[PDB]
Formats: sequence, C-alpha cells, structure tokens
Amino acid sequence: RRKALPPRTEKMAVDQDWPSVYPVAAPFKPSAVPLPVRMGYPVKKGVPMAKEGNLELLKIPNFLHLTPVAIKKHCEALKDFCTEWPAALDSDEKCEKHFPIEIDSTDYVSSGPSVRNPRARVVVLRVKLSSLNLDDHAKKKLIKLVGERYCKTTDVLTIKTDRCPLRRQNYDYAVYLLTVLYHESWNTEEWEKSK
Amino acid sequence: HYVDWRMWRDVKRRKMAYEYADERLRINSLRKNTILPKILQDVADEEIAALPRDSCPVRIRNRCVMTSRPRGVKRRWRLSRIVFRHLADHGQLSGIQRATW
Amino acid sequence: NEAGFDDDGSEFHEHIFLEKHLESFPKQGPIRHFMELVTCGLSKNPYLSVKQKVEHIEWFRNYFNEKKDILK
Amino acid sequence: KNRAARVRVSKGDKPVTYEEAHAPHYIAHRKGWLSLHTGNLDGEDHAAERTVEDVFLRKFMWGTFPGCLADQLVLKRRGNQLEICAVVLRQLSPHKYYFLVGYSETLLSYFYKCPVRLHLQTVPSKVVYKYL
Amino acid sequence: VDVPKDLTKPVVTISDEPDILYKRLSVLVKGHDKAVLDSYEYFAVLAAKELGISIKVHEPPRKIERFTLLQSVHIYKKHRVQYEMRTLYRCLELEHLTGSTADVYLEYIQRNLPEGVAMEVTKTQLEQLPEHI
Amino acid sequence: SFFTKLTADELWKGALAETGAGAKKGRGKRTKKKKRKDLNRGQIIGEGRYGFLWPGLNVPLMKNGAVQTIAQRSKEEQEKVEADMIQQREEWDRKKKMKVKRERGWSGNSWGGISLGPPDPGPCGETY
Amino acid sequence: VFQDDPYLMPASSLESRSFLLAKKSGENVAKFIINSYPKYFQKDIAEPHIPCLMPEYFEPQIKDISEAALKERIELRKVKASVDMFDQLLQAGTTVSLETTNSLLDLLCYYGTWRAKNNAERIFSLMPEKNEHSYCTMIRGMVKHRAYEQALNLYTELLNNDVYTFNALIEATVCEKWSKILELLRHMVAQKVKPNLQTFNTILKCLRRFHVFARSPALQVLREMKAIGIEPSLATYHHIIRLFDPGDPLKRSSFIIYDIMNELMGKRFSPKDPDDDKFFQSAMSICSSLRDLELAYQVHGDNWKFIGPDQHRNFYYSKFFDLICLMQIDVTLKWYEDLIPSAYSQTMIHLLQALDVANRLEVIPKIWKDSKEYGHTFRSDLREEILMLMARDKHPPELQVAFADCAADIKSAYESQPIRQTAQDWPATSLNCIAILFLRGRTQEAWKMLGLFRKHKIPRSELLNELMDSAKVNSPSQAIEVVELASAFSLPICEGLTQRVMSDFAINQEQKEALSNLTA
Amino acid sequence: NHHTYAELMQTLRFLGLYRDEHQDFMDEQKRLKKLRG
Amino acid sequence: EDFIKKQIEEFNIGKRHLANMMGEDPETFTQEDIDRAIAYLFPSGLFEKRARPVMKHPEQIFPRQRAIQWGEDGRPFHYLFYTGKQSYYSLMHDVYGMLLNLEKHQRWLIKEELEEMLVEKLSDLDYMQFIRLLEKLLTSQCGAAEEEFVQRFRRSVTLESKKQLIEPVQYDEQGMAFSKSEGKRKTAKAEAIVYKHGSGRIKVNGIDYQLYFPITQDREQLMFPFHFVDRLGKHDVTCTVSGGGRSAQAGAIRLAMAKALCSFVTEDEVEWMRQAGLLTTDPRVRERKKPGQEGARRKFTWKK
RNA sequence: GGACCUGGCGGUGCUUCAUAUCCCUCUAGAGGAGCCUGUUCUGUAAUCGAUAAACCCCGAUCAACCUCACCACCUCUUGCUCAGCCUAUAUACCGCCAUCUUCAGCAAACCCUGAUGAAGGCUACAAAGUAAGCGCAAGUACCCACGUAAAGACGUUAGGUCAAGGUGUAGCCCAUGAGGUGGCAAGAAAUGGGCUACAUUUUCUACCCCAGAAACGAUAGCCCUUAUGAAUAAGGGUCGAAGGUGGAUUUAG
Ligand SMILES: [Mg+2]
Ligand SMILES: [Mg+2]
Ligand SMILES: [Mg+2]
Ligand SMILES: [Mg+2]
Ligand SMILES: [Mg+2]
Ligand SMILES: [Mg+2]
Ligand SMILES: [Mg+2]
Ligand SMILES: [Mg+2]
Ligand SMILES: [Mg+2]
Ligand SMILES: [Mg+2]
Repeated sequence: RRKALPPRTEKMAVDQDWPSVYPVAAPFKPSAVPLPVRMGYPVKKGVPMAKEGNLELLKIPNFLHLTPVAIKKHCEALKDFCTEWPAALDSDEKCEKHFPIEIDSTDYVSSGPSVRNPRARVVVLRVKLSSLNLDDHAKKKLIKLVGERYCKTTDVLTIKTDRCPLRRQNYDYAVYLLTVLYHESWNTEEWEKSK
Repeated sequence: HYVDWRMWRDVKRRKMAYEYADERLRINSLRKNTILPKILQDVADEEIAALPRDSCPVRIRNRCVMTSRPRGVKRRWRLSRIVFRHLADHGQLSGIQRATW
Repeated sequence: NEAGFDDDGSEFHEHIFLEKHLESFPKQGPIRHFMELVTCGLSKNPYLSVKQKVEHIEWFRNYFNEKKDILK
Repeated sequence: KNRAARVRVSKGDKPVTYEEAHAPHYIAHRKGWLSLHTGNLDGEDHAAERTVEDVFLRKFMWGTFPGCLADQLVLKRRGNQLEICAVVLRQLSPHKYYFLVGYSETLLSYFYKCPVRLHLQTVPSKVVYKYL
Repeated sequence: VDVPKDLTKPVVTISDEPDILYKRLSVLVKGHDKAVLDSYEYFAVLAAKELGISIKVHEPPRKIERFTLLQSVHIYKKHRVQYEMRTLYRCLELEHLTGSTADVYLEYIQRNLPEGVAMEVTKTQLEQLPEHI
Repeated sequence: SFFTKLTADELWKGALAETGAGAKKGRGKRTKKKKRKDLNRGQIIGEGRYGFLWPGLNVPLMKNGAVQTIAQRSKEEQEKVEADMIQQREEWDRKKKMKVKRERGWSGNSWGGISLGPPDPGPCGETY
Repeated sequence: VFQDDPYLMPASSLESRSFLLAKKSGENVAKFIINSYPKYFQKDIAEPHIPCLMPEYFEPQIKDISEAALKERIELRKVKASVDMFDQLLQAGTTVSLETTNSLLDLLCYYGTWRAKNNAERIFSLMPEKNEHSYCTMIRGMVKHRAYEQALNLYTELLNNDVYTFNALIEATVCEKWSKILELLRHMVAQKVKPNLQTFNTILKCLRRFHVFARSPALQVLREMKAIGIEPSLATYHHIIRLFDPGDPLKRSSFIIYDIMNELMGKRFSPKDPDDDKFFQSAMSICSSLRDLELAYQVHGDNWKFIGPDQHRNFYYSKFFDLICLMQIDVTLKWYEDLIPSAYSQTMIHLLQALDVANRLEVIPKIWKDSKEYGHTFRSDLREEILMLMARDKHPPELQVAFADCAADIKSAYESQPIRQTAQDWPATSLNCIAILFLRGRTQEAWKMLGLFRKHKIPRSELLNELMDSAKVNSPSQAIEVVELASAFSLPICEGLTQRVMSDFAINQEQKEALSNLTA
Repeated sequence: NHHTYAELMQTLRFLGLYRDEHQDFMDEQKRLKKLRG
Repeated sequence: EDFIKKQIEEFNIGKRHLANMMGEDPETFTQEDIDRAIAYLFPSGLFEKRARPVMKHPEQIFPRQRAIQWGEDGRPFHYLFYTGKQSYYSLMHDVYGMLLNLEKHQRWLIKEELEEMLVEKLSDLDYMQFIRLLEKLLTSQCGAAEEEFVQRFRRSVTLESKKQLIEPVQYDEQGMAFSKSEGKRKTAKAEAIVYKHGSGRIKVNGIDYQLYFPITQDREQLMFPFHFVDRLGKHDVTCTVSGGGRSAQAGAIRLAMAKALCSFVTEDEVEWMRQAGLLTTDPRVRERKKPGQEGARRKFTWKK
C-alpha cells in the first residue's frame, strides 16, 4: 500500500556540506548517499551488486565521514585548545638533561562494554646513572645489588612495577623503592667493606 | 534452563569450588608446607578429607557452552569445534578465515 | 581503565607493608616464616586488595590460635 | 564432498543472496565478516562473551522482526558503542517498525548494560544475486 | 543562508598547576584490514601535522595464529580443516608532545576509531627528581 | 535451551526427510508424507498468553484523537481470543486438507480423457 | 531522531507525532518490563555501575513504622501514607518526627474531588505540633488543588498564630478587584519576603485580560522590577506583550518592544520560569499580527529548546513561513527549499499565492511535487488552488509539456479514491483548467477527458472557449461529434455551434444539423 | 545463565512479542501427539 | 538502453559530489583520484579487486552489447543478420576481397580480445582460420591500407629485459670506492660490500671465513663467483649475515657477492655470470606440512 | 519367445598413455626383538559407536575422581526446565563429512532425426544442434606467471554419525528419568600403526664439526625423588636379556 519517496540523491546538490551530512561514524545508508558506489564479485556478463541491496558496504567499516575537509575543520576548531611545546626542549639529550627520570605506562583499548583489564597496572621507568649517583661506592654497591635491571651498553637502569593493581599505586611504590634504594646504597656494612 | 543435568552438575561444582576456593587454597598450602609440624599437616589432610565433594577444582570440566560437549573445545572461545566451524563458515564472528597458507 | 574502582583510596604501603598486621607472634618461629611468605605472596599479588589480604590474615590468625595447643 | 554454509544447486528457480551463495572459503577473498569486534584479535579477551551475545541478539531480533528481514545482521562495536545494521522489507507499518526498534533498543541496553543504536534499510522485495 | 551568529565556545581554565610533558607517544593500532589501517594512519598523521607536531611511521610484521579442527564429526582423522586469524600492526610515534595536546589528540582519535581495531598506547613522560633522594 | 533453538526451515527439512535415501532409487514411501506448515503467517505478532494491548502494533495508536496506553486483556477476553484462534486454525486446516476432483476421463488413475486447457501463449502473442 | 531511509521517513506532522509517540510507548513498555522483572537485568556486567541502567525499587519493606515512614518519601504515593498515619494514630499514637509529618503533608497536598476533600479533612487529626511549614503547605495544597476560601481561612489562621506560599495565596485571592489587588500588592511589598518575582508572574497570569487601566500600570511595575534588578524579563515581559492584545495595532509600543526584545536577544539567556514554552508560541502569534520581516529575522546559544511541543513548533513555523510569503521571494524560496525536509495546507496556499504575485511560474511544479511526495494526497483544495493559479498561464509555450505532466499526475491522484466519494465533486470544480492544460501536443487525452466530464457538468464560459479552441485546432467529423453533442446537451454550446457550423461542419451531413436545428 | 536467558525469552513470548518458531513447532507436534494419544 | 545514459549522468554527478567532498576543482579530476578516494572512504580487506568496491565509468563497467540489429520493423541493418557471425563473416569477406585485389595487382590478437572488441562469442576453429588468413595475407606484399588494417589487430610484443641489473658504485672516506649489495635465501638475509682497491682477507660479521666456516664446501661456494670471474685476489669484501642454516647463509653470501661484483665487473662478464646461473634467487623453500598426512609429501601407510 | 535403446562387463581388438604409478628400475621403511598405543578374542557386575578400499593413537587437539552414557547398593516423583530420557530407528532426517576425485562432466529452456519408439544429435576444405546455469578452469591465499594449498558439480555406496546439537515415528513417562558411595577399565592369547635400538656413518666427552677414548641397546621391571592434585608425568640408583637388520607379502616418495 505505502510507497517510499525517491532517495535524497537527486535532492542533494553539488554544493553541499558533507561534514554536516556525515559528521560522525554511521552506516552507509545508500538512500542518503548519492554516489553509485557498487561492490561485489561481478557475474559472467554481469557487474557488482548495486549500492541499494549491497550489504557488503555495511559489512565493511565506513569512512565516508571524516573527510579531509572535516579533518581540516576539526583541526582548525581544536587548535585553540592544544598547547605549545617548550621550544627549548628540541632534542633527546636536552630533554633527558632537564628530566633524566623517564617513566612510561601503557594500556590497551578494546571494543565492548567492559573496560578493565589487568595489564593496565603495568609501568616501568628508566634513568642513566652516569649523572645521577654522583659517587662511586654507592654506584658499585647498587650495580652489584641489582641483578639485570641495568644496561651498560646503553648506560641506563630500568625497572618494572606491577605488584599493585593501580597505576598510581605502581608509580608511588616505584618512587618509594627508588628513594629507599638510594638511601640504603648511601651507607654500607662491615661485611660489605670486607670483600 | 541449562542444556542438561550434567551441565547443571558442572555448574554446581564450579559454584561450590568458587565459594570454597580460598579455604581450599589455604589448607592445601598448609598441607604442602614442609617446615610446619607433621601432626599439623595431618590435621589439614583430615580437614581436606572431611570437606564436601564437588568442591575441588579438579572434578569440574571445561565443557562447551551450547552443545555441552566435554571434548573438542577451545579454551578461548569456550565453544565446541562443531559449532565453531559452523558459525565461522557462516561468517558470524569477526576476523576469522580459512588457513589457505 | 580505572574510571572508578580506586580500591577505596588504598595505598601501596598499606598493600605491601604488613608489619603492623604482624604483631601477635615473634619474628623467628615457623608460624612467622609461613606468614612472612604469605605476606610476600600477597604483596606480590595485585589482583586482590588490602581488604582480602587482611581477611586472609585474620583467617590464619584465628585458625592457628584455635589450634595453638601445640606450639611445636 | 563438503556441505558447509552453502546451498544445493536446483533447476535454477532458487533466489539466493550473496553471503549464502558464496562459500565459506570466500570470507576474506570475496566477502566481509558480519560481526566486527576485537575479541578475536590477540592481546584482548572476552571473545566467548562477544560471540554468545552476538548470536543471542541475532536470534532475538530475527524472532522479533519475523518475515521482515532479508539478510543476516551486521554488527559494529566501536569501543563501548554498539551498532546493529539490518535489511528488511516494506511489508509491515512504519508504526510497528519504529515501536519494535525502540523496544529492542531498550531491551538490549538494559540487558547488556551497553549503549546501542540500530539502523535498517528498507527494500520492496529481498534482493537476489543468483538463481540456483 | 542559515548561519549561526555567535558560536557557543566551551569554557576553558588555565589551572595554576603546570601541565605534564610527555616525551614520546607511541601508539600501536592492530587490525585485520591493511587498507583500514592505511586510511586510519593517514587520517592520524594528517591530523597531527595540522596540529603542528612531528611524526614517525613504521609497519611491524603481519602476525598470524592458525589452528586445525576436524572437517567431519564422528570418525575422520585424515581429513581436517584449518582456520587463522591475521593481525596487522601499525605504529605511530610522536615526540615532544605536551600533556594537553596528548589529551585532545587521543580523545579525537578514540572517538574516531573504526570498528575492527585495537589501540595500544605507550606514554613516555620526563620528570624531575624526588625530594627525599 | 534458547541458544539450542534454531530456525524453523531446517526443522521442517529434517522432519520431512525429502532427500537422502527415501527418495533415491525410487523406493519412495508407503503413502505417508508430512505437509509443510507456515505458522509465521498464521498468527500476527500481537498474540501472546498475557494479552497486553499494544497501541503500536496490536491496537490503533490513536482513538477519537486520544493517545492510548498499555492495558490488560482480562481472562474472559483472553479465552475468547484463544477460542477464536483455535477455530481459525481449524478452518485453515480444513481448507488446506480437502478433496481434489480432476475430471474422470477414461478411468481413475488414468491420464486419458483429461484436458490441460488451451495451449500456452506464444512469445509474439498468440492466444489459442 | 527519525530514521534515514525514505519509507520510514516520516513525511507529515501527525504521522511523525504518532511515530515518536510509539517510540516513547516502547520506552514505557521497557520501563514496565524492567520494573516487573528486575532479577533478569540484575547482573551488573558493565564495569561502571549505573543506576540509570539498574532496574527500578518501589517495593514496601516489612512492617516497620519508622523505616516505613522514612520510605514514605521514597515510594511517592498516598496509600502507604494513609496506612502509616493509621498505624501511627490508632495503635501507636506517636509521631516519628515533625519533619516526617511535614513531608507526609507535602506529599498529600501535592497529590491532592471528594478524594481531595477526604485527604484534606484527614490532616487535622495530625499531632498538635503544626508549624508554619505545615500550615503554608496546607495552603499550597488547598490553592493548587481545591477552592480558595479554605486557603484564605488557613492564611488567616497562620496570621493569628514564604515566597510561593504567598504566591499561591495571591492566586487564590485574585482568581474589578481594584482595592483587593492594591492592598494585596502593598502588604506583600511591605512584608520582608522579597519574592523571586514568581508572585508578580502569577498576578500577571491572572491579569491576562484587562483594559489599559492595568495594561499600562504593568509597564511601571516592570520598571520597578528592573529598578530592584531581579527579573531577566523572560515571562512577565512576554505576558504583557500578549496582554497588549486588539482593535488597532500600536506601532509605537510595537517598536519599543522590538528594541527591548532586540537587546534581550543580543544578550544571552538562561531559563528560570517553567512557562517559557508558551513564550515562543504566543510571541510568534503576536509577530504574525505585526507582519514584519526584520522582526521575523530578529525573532529567529541553546535557546532553541524553548520550542518543545510539536504543536507550538507547528504554529511558529506556520506563521513564520506565512509572513515570509506575504512579505522578491527568491530568498524566501531559498530558505524554504533549505528547511523543507526538516520542516513540515495553509502554508502551501500562502506559498501558491506568493508565487502567483511573483509570477515565477516555473517553481510551482516542484513545490507541488514535494508536497505530493510528503503527504499531499486525498485532498483537492490545494489542487484547485494550484490549477486555477496555473491556468488563469499559457505564456510559456514549451512549458505546456510540464502542464500536461502535472495535470496527468493530478488526475492520477484525483481518481485514486472512489470508496470515499470525495473524488466525484473534484472534476466538477477543477476539471476545466486540467483539460485546458491537457489540450495545450497531446489532444486525444483532453478530448476523452472532456467526454468523461460531460458524461459524469456545470458548463462555463472558459469551458465554451476550450471547446471552441479544441474544435478549431482540420477534422470536421471529429470536432462535430463533440461540439454538436455538447450543443444538444446545453444551450451555450448551441449558440457557439451556430457559428461553428459555418466553416465546414454543416456540409458533411444534415441529421446532426437537423438535431441542432431542432434543439435551437 | 541459560536460566536467565530462557526465562526472559519465555516470559517475552507469553507477552507475545518474540515468535519462537522452534517452540511453535514443538507445541504443534505436542498438540498433534496428545490428539493422537 | 536509456539506463546507460542515466548511469552516465549519475556517475558525473557523483564524481562532482566526491570532488566537492574531498575539496578539489571538480572539473579537473581523474580516475586515480576517484579510486584513491573510494579506497580511503570504503576500505576492504578483500583480496580481489573485482570484489573490492569500485566507482568506475559506466561505459567501462557495462560490457558492449549489440544494439537493435533491425529497424522498428522489417529488414535488419546488416546483410548477414539471418545468420550468426555477421560481423565476423563481413570482416572475412572484406579480407578476402583485399587479398584477391592484391593478387590481381600481382604480435597477434588474442581470441578473447577479438571477442570483447566485437559483440559476439567466437570459436577456436574460426579463430585459427582467421589467423591463417592473416598470416597468408602477410606472406605476400601488403599495401598501406592492408598494413594499417593488420596493425589494427596486431598488438605489442612487450619484450622483457633478460638482463641482470647493475647497482651503482659508491665512495666513502679516504677516497675509498666500493659497491654494496644484498642477498637472501630460505631464511638467511645478508648484506655485503665489495672494496675494489682492497684485497686479501675477507670478513663476515667481524670474523674471517677460514675459521667461520670449518667446512670446505661452504668456502667452495664462496669462491665459485670469483673463481668463475677470474677475479680472485684483487678485491676484498665485508659482509653481515642473519640466518639459520649454514648452507643457506653460504648461498646468501654467494648471491650478495655476485650482486655487488656485477657493478665493478663489465657487462659482458655480467652476462657470462648470468649464463653461469649465480644471479638468481632460488625460489625453493621447505614446503608446508599438510594436516592429514605425515610430512610435506609423505602420507600414512595405506593399510588396505 | 523374436528384434532393439542406454549402461555395466569382457582372462575384448587397434591406437595413445600411466604423473612415483603398471612393471623394469632408485631410496628408506612395515611383517625380526622390546616398548607405547588401538583392534580382535578370554573372563568380569561392568558403557557405546565406526569396525574393506573409503576404521584400527578412529569419535578422544585424552579415561586416576566429574569426563562416565555401564554395573552393585542407597534415595527423589511435577521431578532447574510450562518436565525429562546417551531409550529403538543413520533403512525418516537436518546439520557435518569419507568416496570415485590423482574425474570432467552435469545440465534448465528450445530445435531436429529416427515412418513423430525406447533413444540420439560427433565430422571445420564442416553434414543439426543452439545453450541459460553449475562445476572444471581463470583469478585470489603462501614466495612469482610455476608449485603447494584451497576448490572439486550431478550422482554411486539406504556409506558414517539419533551419543555435538535438534528433530519425524515408536516407547519409559514410580523411570528405560534424576541424585550419591564403590570399583569398573586385567591379559593363557592373535593382529595393526608408531618409538627404540640389532653398530662401528656407531657409543661417550667440550664445541657443533680438523680432538681424545670404547669397541653396543630399557621411554621395560625394582627402589627413591619431585610436578600438580584432596587423593598419571619428569628425574636419579640398580637390573644390562631379547636383540646380530627381518617368513611369505607389503607401504611412502
Ligand atoms: Mg579435567
Ligand atoms: Mg576433503
Ligand atoms: Mg477408480
Ligand atoms: Mg570419569
Ligand atoms: Mg539414562
Ligand atoms: Mg546412512
Ligand atoms: Mg585438498
Ligand atoms: Mg579452481
Ligand atoms: Mg550404510
Ligand atoms: Mg598429584
């Protein structure tokens, strides 16, 4: 009984705001899309399936949104919000001089309602001992204590922390461990002096 | 409305093993410890022997979710091989193809 | 990955340092050995929280106190 | 002889769709996956849950939109969001279509505690790729 | 003809605290379709260059995990079928990047994900020394 | 279980057993043949045990220019609708199963005196 | 909110209303199923716990007078409160807390009619301890749910012993009363309440209708509002704009209010009054009477939420497009062709007459096609209008093809509906222009269509002209078998045939000429 | 829990929204069997 | 038929739409732009381009079909219509006429190409006899008209290189000339730099071959290139390796040494090396094991 | 009973072939001994099924207890199930596959021939075939265009599978259903597939290849240790035989 109006293809003009008609990620909706894009294995004496009943367009991911024009628009909008990097910091040596203590965490992101995942707790940190210890006795002491967390080829000590589930807990525990390690390498023992 | 009575039994076993999980681990540690008194290890053995059945994690089995098939199941997907091959051929799940390597 | 579930503002030292929870036994006995190893494993384990760890501790305390008849 | 997700050849009076016409070894060669999630990829988990919820909602909406569909579903899970995509026929009324859409959306949301949206494409009669 | 007069701009506040400086943002996108990954990384690098930041690119190898099941049900051990998951990696490295820039860029990209992709971030931040040491 | 359930066309296939051994060789069957049935067309999407009135699909959405809401079908109305569905299915099955009277020609079970109607129309168009 | 495909595309206001109402009904059905079977959705699979998604619990607990009283304000009903008052007065005879009694009275006054009478006469048994809060809430209830003498008695009692309490009291007093209004205002301003001007808004609502002797004092009252400096001029301003309603437009006050609302638009708005929904609708109602285009543009951040109901949105858009049509109209049709899919008979009539006065003939076809595509079917008022306006024209020779096409579509729509009986009187009214346009290339169609028309008649002068032009545009017999028959039918075709028969018609055969002579 | 799944879907069928063709077939053959004894 | 023009104009409209979308001058616009745009907007892991999404010119999408061969009524346009092979036979008739005309005066084209140039299916035998007509025509003299007629069908031979490429020499500090090359294998990848002025010792990962290869056949393989060239003790080489198999790394070194020596050595001697067959990566690698059998090729015992 | 059409068959003729297949040929193996694991058979109260090609480390990419479906004993009766059933029927089936296939044919819709019969339709310097569609093929996957995989139609074996699951029919529906203790799963014997060695290309020692010694062999048995479990596996000491390179026949490349 009811009949559907013809699609918006002939209605849409050549001058048109594609970023406005497809701002976010969404399905293909050939009724709204004017392009004759077809996709499918053509049959002998045939051609691919027409865009209307071609659900493979929907099977595949969609990237009609996020065109170069939309990207330029969003970057022009968001450059007001982004900040500037210190021009003085323009080299790895300079950045590690300003802040030798490197620290990095990491976490995956996955599709689905649940978001927690134990690997979120991982964290590690790195620092070169060539400038931090300022002494030799404690240097020998701590390099003897640590088993393999050092690397002299690169001249950096690196340590991992996962004993705590929370990233901030891992961070605080690593900081406390480093502090106590320095404080305990400062001093020594008599059985340690006898070698 | 589980698939069958054996699936019902497996679920009861899993639930019992969970709700007695910590206790089983603790007393098993107290049994397998070496330095503590042998009489204490014997008391712990008696405790484990007096514990109820269907509470240990060994009696359960990694059965299928749908077909209740004990064997021929992948631990990752939890499904039986038949159903896996079925819906993979139908292309229901994602990012899986035939290995024509 | 932790929008919520902050472990009730718990602390790394509250997780790891159990010396305050370890008060009702000397520092040499086999019970001390066992509970020190237990605390080591617990501090190593992040999956559980200070709550579960203290329940574990009270569990062991009560059990070996009602089996305190030996002290051998 | 292997029979797997393929249709027996008839005299030539059998309308068939693309996905069930092509064989299960043309998945990546000449088809796409109906569902799209990362549980299958390495490093992640919950794949069994993804698959079971997929089949559940597929059968659910198939049985709540009887006689109207003309293909399998297409699922698009972008992070927490869920997007269903279907192709149906213009048999019943838009009233019923919208009401059932809202009902299914609400049920899926309250059940899986997930933000869900649904899209459907109308066709006069189900498309046919070949006559087998 | 309908063009708004005054664009509603959200509020922003420059808190007294200093923003944290991320030394290196190394993100790793895993997918099934190399074309999807190419479009995605082109999108990302173009957005980054329009934001005004350096960029590096490299494509780790394609990994595959395959396994064999029975082709039949009851008794056929000679005849099997195989299946495989192909995962494809693409790494995007950014250097000398401020914390707020990281936040805005990662939020943009995280809203702009495609469907069949996982995203693994590694943040490297440089910090001073503690006070107790 | 609900997951164990599956589409009806394969159920009907497996119940009919149209092909696999009974058909081939011409052995056939001793005059028993299950007729396919379509329950999808039988009842509209509205029918259920709890007879809730749905203005979206079951009842017209507007009445006298007044919006409707969910309501209850009492026990008497529910059993009335159930009897109506029972009788309707009965007449459907009756009209389905009936006699077939092809004009007896030379004899019963003989294709002698039967006419197939006029010839078929040609492509160019020639009604015979 | 609406889908994208064209079949589900809601193409009319009433059907779109019904559609999203069906969606809301599905939402309510979802609420019903979840609150009827909570245990099914009880699983908190999602890592972030969300009470918006958790099932909803309106379940009274076990008998516990104190916890039951605390749960009263949680359950939001009246039977529980009746039962709790029963349990506390009959067998217990004690009050859990004065705050609990106050909350019970709040709920019962909000819920309120013999039922309201019973609920109000069952509150005087409450323990002696009845403070201001209790008395003024009783006043609130008796005002907003029952007559006003009870509220006045309660207020006198309170005096013998708040902002919106006195607001309700003023509503009760008001709903001619010059001294009453004056003394009310005076003592209200005398008291130290310092209202939030909702009292003023309510007294304006009551002054919805009055002559200048209260319309003009409203201006000085508003100036006093501004002097004290509280009002944003969101609702009282609009209400006085409405009270301005009118035998003669007041251009001076109109310009004044134009400047006022101009600076109000220039500044940013924040909502404070629940009655800002009638603002939009009645404002545009006054704008329609005013008839100004700079005014319409001025009336045109997130201030678009105040439209709300589809009825008010409909009134606004209707009056807006009507003013724009009755204002060149190229920019108007541009705005229109821009907003037609977003936007939703009278508007199209105004469009048709605007296009007529503009003389832009080529545009009307597309507009009719759009209306037909959306919902223009089974009604011939607009068909008659478009046909008359388009065939008053014949000046485009090449456009006669489009004339024939749109005429054929109009007839395809006209003849759809026999069962309704409405399509029978449509040709008698508008078939003449349709057949003229069909005549203006194809001619046999118009010939047989006029045949059907006359064999259904109501002849007409332009019908005579049509017959004459058709006959003169080669075939004597083909022209005769029409003109002679219509002459034998009616007299004016006969007085025209008197001249038609001169050229070549009468020479063919005399039997039809004999019939003409007999009829003449 | 197939408990939750099946109970929810059974309640929803009784509501009369999800036409479970499997149960329809089953109950049809059940009716026929109880008719034939 | 009018659907063709419908699709053509719709394709132009969609092309303008896409040009406006991507932000370029819609007039100047190309098929490579179209294909890149549709690839970016509609990715696909599909392996076959035929199955990947395509927005192509309709004239090239739809195949050519013979138009109505007869007017509104009555006769057909061509004079062979009542038989098949109308165009084929008309062309053969024209060829026969030209051939007998030349008589009184006195690469090839694939069957599928001929089919898709015409609007009718073809047969192997008629293709063969047509080629026979062509070749027998060309055996004799041919005028300009005949030459152009034949070249209308004749296609490009498209010859290959049949030669081993040459890498460019390089120069590094203290004015040292050299040439670097890379070799591969089953599982071994190596890179070797040949120094011309140098000679004598040879390095591999910082170790000499005499002690890195205890076995003699490996060094025999290493020497085979220089031994064949006669360039033995005037040119030295350094190299780095990453591989599993000994003989694999050996062959990789061989290929890399040859590919680096090809630069310093003359072209004729490069050709001599190619003929010797030491400049080609052997494609042979361990076959896959099949699931049902015991090895890459061996099956379980057929027990009967 | 006479004469024919199609197919199978021929220890049927001519011709051309046979890729690791027919042979001649090439290599390395199985039937020798021990051991691991299945099958047959014996007994037991003790599952089930396939059980030539096209099963025999097969359902099982696992059986100490659940897995278990058997059995003795002990309990439940609307019984988690708007019940349930591993109860019969794979000769009702779907679903999934072996198979000739290491094939290339299968064919809707038309036309023609045989006196308008069963049936056939092949001659290219051309005589009735035209052909939709499927498959082969092509192309895609891996390292190529080759190769390997994948694919491999119509159908034959009422081939295997009601025990993956579901289901038609026939049955138990105080049971032929459900629950919990225990063992059940050994070998007078025969056979299959695989591992070990029977030697000096060997055995041991450090490196994996320029050496030095001997002139062997246990993944079986006994004892011990440990892995996890509440309650088979790896390692260590001892035992140091059979065994002397295979009886017809036979496998893979
Ligand atoms: Mg187990
Ligand atoms: Mg096979
Ligand atoms: Mg008879
Ligand atoms: Mg068992
Ligand atoms: Mg049983
Ligand atoms: Mg069978
Ligand atoms: Mg194969
Ligand atoms: Mg192939
Ligand atoms: Mg059989
Ligand atoms: Mg053990």
